[PDB]
Amino acid sequence: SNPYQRGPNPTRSALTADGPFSVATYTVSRLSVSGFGGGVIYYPTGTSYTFGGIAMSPGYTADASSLAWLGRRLASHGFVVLVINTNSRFDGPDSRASQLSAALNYLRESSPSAVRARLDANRLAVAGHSMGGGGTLRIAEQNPSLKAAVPLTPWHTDKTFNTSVPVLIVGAEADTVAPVSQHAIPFYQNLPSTTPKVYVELCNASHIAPNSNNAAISVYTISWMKLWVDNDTRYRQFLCNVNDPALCDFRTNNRHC
Ligand code: NA
Repeated sequence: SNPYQRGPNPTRSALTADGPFSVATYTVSRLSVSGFGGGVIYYPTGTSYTFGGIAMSPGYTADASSLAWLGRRLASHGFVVLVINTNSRFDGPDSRASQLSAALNYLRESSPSAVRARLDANRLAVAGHSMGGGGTLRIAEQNPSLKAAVPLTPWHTDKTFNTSVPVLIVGAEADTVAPVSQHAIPFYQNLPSTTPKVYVELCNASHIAPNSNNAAISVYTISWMKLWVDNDTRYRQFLCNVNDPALCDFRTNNRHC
């Protein structure tokens, strides 16, 4: 049952560290691609399987190296992950959406053959930090063929996204760049009530929390990607009946349980 199932039955511990797949990396040079600023692909190796893909955007003024840990973390749990650089580090959220869109096409059509051979391009998802998270919401609304969207400490001036793509948002309690009351929470509460949606808020975290190894971000991102990109119900346990001391708020419409 479930052709997309990969890796062992999960434990909470296992989801806070790199997973069972060896990871290869490929550098996409900035000038080799029109449509986005290049980036790094983290993808499984030593294996005959194919896996879903994820395009992931860094935040305002940031480089792809800022999410390198999470690009590696997700790939080692069984995903082909492209962390982009933006055409300009000053690009806003909707520009970032367009570049994720280009990056997804690139993964499908133009990435190296060793990458393409590991990818099932029928199963794609998006994630992003800050302004990259605002881009993540925009593209989920523009392109509902995406399997999941994970905005991290997201920023956008538009507060309503009418998308059917399952969304999990990570807010940071002490975030002063994109305050959760202005940004993350309105995004959560304005998504359609028929869309599977989860909001998690990190206790005592600021806007830079996604920029380094973070256990909660690791668990909830892996779990959401696994549940929706791989249809993997072994991961519902981390997302249902949640009682997590790391969190200072949790909201859900419970469609995923
Ligand atoms: Na709080």
